[PDB]
Amino acid sequence: FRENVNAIRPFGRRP
Amino acid sequence: SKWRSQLDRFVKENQQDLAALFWGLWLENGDSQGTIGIDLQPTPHFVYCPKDAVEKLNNNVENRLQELLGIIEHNQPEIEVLMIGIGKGEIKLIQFAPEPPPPVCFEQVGKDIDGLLELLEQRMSGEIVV
Amino acid sequence: SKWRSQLDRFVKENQQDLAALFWGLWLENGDSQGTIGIDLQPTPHFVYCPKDAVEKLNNNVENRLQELLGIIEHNQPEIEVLMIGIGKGEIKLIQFAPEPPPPVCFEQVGKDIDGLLELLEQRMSGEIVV
Repeated sequence: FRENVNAIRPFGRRP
Repeated sequence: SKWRSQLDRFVKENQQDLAALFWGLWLENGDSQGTIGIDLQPTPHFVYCPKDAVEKLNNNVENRLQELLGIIEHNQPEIEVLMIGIGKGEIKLIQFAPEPPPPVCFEQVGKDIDGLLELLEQRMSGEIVV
Repeated sequence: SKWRSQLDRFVKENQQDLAALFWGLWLENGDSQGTIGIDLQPTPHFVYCPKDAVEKLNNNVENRLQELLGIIEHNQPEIEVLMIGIGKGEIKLIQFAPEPPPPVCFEQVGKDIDGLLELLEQRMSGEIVV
């Protein structure tokens, strides 16, 4: 299951 | 061992911020990316669980999770926060109706999706252990 | 409207006891008596709310919780608690998936629904307060 889910990441503070 | 009660405590202690994140992501994506999950490994972090992935999980557990598919289909996001807690070979339903409802939580907390993701993952780090 | 937040905080703090009561009454009645409600006046107390009465109450413009009857029908009681709070004609949905699940919560308290009901009402009398 875990191989088929997708991380939700912050866009981040882009430089 | 302890992750179920630790996750439950974290959800109860953070319903408003979790609802704000849930609604912010609903505004952004609807259900186009799937259902929000909390993957506890290797560290606790948010994931999206595509419908196809949840079906495969249910098939591999011989339909023990059939009710989860229906809960996902019928969730009312204006009222109910829905998330899939992912432990060690085990999943836990997160479904609650916060006060105020999720759209108001997002407006009142006043943080964007990035800041909600960051603060919630920081709060889970070390408090939920698998 | 302050009662909504007071009731919501009471629910967050009392999920195990509310889940045990929810499951015990469900073992007795299923949905045959309607939805478990908490009527806050004159003091907070549990009441059964027939489906037809919930629908008419919710159709008033002060409520209009979208698809509420579907939420009530779709709640899976072996996983999740659902009740409604009622204060001066206004509905607040109570919904949460506790840890451990409601059948375990009830088994841990034993066969004393009456004592659990009395305990929760006594607590509510000092914890949802104008």
